[PDB]
Amino acid sequence: QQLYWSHPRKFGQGSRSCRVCSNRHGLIRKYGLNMCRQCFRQYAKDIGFIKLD
Amino acid sequence: VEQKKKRTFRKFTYRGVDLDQLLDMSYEQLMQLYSARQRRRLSRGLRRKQHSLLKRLRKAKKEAPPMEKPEVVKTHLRDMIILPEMVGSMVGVYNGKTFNQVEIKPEMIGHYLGEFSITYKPVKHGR
Amino acid sequence: KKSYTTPKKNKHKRKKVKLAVLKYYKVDENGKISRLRRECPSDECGAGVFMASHFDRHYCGKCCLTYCFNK
Amino acid sequence: GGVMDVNTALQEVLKTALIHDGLARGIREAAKALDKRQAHLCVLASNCDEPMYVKLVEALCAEHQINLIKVDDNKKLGEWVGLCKIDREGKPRKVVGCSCVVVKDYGKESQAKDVIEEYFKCKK
Amino acid sequence: MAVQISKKRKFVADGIFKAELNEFLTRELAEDGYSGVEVRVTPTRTEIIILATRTQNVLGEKGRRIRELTAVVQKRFGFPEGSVELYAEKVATRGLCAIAQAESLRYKLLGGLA
Amino acid sequence: AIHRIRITLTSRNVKSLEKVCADLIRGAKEKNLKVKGPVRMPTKTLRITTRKTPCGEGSKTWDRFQMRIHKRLIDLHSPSEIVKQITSISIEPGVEVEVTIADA
Amino acid sequence: MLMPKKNRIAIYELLFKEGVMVAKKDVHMPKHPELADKNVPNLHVMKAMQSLKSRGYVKEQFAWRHFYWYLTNEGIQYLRDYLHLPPEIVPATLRRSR
Amino acid sequence: YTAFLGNLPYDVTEESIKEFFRGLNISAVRLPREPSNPERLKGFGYAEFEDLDSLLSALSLNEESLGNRRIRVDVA
RNA sequence: AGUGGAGCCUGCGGCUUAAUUUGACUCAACACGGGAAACCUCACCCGGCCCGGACACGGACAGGAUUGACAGAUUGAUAG
Repeated sequence: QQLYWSHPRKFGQGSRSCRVCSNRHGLIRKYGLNMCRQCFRQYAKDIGFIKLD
Repeated sequence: VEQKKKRTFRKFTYRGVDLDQLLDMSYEQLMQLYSARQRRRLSRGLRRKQHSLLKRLRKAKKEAPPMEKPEVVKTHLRDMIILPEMVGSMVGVYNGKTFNQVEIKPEMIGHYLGEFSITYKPVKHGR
Repeated sequence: KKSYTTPKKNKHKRKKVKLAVLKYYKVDENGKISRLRRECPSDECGAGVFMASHFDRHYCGKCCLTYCFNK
Repeated sequence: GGVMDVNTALQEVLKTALIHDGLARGIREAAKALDKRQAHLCVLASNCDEPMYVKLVEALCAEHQINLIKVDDNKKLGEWVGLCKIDREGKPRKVVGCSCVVVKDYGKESQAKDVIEEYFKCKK
Repeated sequence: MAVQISKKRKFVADGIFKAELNEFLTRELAEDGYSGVEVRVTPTRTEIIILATRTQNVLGEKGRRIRELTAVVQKRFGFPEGSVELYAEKVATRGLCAIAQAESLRYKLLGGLA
Repeated sequence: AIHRIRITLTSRNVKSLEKVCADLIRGAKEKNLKVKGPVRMPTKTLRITTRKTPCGEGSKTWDRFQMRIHKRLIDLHSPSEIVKQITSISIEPGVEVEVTIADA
Repeated sequence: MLMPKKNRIAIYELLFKEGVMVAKKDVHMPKHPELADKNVPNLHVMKAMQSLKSRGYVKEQFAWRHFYWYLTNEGIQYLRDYLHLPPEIVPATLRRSR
Repeated sequence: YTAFLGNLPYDVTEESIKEFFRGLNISAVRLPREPSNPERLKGFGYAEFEDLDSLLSALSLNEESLGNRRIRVDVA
């Protein structure tokens, strides 16, 4: 008999998480990433970003 | 445990509105009148669905005889600035561990309930 | 382990111990039903539904939290 | 059409209308149903405990398309309705009564829903 | 470009479809000896071409599995009907296909051999 | 009648972008359109700064990935239908080619 | 577990006639995709399927906080019998001859 | 154009396909079989063709079983 | 060119806290885990719903298992 299992979460770092896991502290939002900074390190090959210098 | 010329030797305006007139006022006026932090609480917070507690605030004030304070009105919220209809209630203010019951007076108008309830020590170190 | 635990008694559920659900019509020779503890008309209501005659609040159960007579 | 037996078609009508979810199984759904013309069949039992429960349904029956056939054994009718998944030792939902029900909306085709609907026009 | 996502965002968003597809078909098409995918942008057709060393499990029987292998890809990842047309790819060499080999060695190490 | 059609080319692979831009300029003159040429719009360097060390006790190791997209447009004073007809065919992979009715 | 074999059969049939079922997991979510139980957190879209899954009959694949029920040949035969439909329906897993 | 296969049943290739998938001539097809002595039923090989008069049969003669294998004529 | 000194910042030790969540300890813990967290989050504390016991088996059970709620008691929550 649920009434409350959620709260409006649009604000700050208490609102979102990673996309393959749940994580805070470095959720990069730029250009539609929605990844935490640590899981995406494993995933950087399929995208097209690269480090040559 | 009620309005002006009682629990107030600290007289005229707390922020720009006299508590003597304010207890004859409504708080829909007070958010308009010289209460910017309360205004951001009463216009943007805007009667923030604590109504069952707000009923209980007016229930326990009604259920207790008016020459005495209300029985118990506990809140979890501590972000509540005292309204002129609130004045008189013995409001249990929760600090995340404990409910702190505060009778709220003409002087305390404009102050949050987390300003009378504490979440923090007057820090000791063996001090 | 933060602070929250609880016991349970069907505090986790509800039973409302016996639930005296509709059995209630004054039955004459067959066939005619008579109104016992007030019949409620609504569109969410069906055509047999009754009220929690909880007097001064007469709560129709097929109504959600409403239609309560105060007489 | 067809020439099937009435009670074993009263079995499958209670089986199909259970599948139709709207076999008003028990008096609460029934008094909500049999006070409506959604009710198109009402197979009663004669072995209902406190057979004013029969009369309760009989008082509900005579309005909104009167339907009065009477079988025995609520537990058979409860099996005919379907709560018990018959072929076991026992069930999570094993054999208990559905004493009087209301078949809203026969809802299917031939003999098993057609014989008694012929018969409930032949009886009524 | 107006009014879509940015051209900066678009070439970001191109690999985002690539990563979630390859991770998922690592989880399921490893039974094919998962060498990878090949999503070919063709007109009116998303030519997905499944690189594998056992392409006898991509259709199932009579194209059975493709109509649920596409129905994962075509329905979840935004494709209309007739767009995701599945294609096999039985790669010619497999000993130059370490992805399928560390797959296949895992059929000898986790699968069981000394 | 002619219709000045922009052919915007966006890619991240330059020599893939160059081999398709060679196809568009020649094929517009192979079957006659305007031929105008590669108006080299500047590349966009998408640089993102990341942590190289997760659970980063030790040394602050910063890692930056860049991704370079490459824009150019080809405005063609040429009849509207057969601008997009000759160009947009026969190039499926690798390079986005955007023929454009605008700049009319 | 609530929500009976009317809302469960909305999830049961929708797996069967397609060949695939999709859903999402979050507590601040509420909705699942594909004609679902209509703004609910991760339950009966999944829990009717989880009931069927722990009996077999389906392969619930998973990737990126998202579930991929794979209609196996037993659930092709099961929900054939469960919906009392005639024993060949071609449940949109057989339609193309490749 | 080749029809790559993961198995290819008993009419495998190497003058088992010179009259079965098509009628028009081919260059050469590798199979892992030594297709004269064992008469072994095995498929891990391929099928190379010229694609002039070969496409009409094998896309209706895919998905099949001459023995107990499954011909995947996916053309590329 | 400074730091350390100064004020303050942040991180940490320590203490303190009901909680001051946790990772780390020369280089290779220490304005470090883009760690600018209000509550939300949150780990932590102090409290509450709810079950996510799905399924294999079995029992309650259509007379009501369960649901829903008036309104009251309750409570941070008239949150059946």
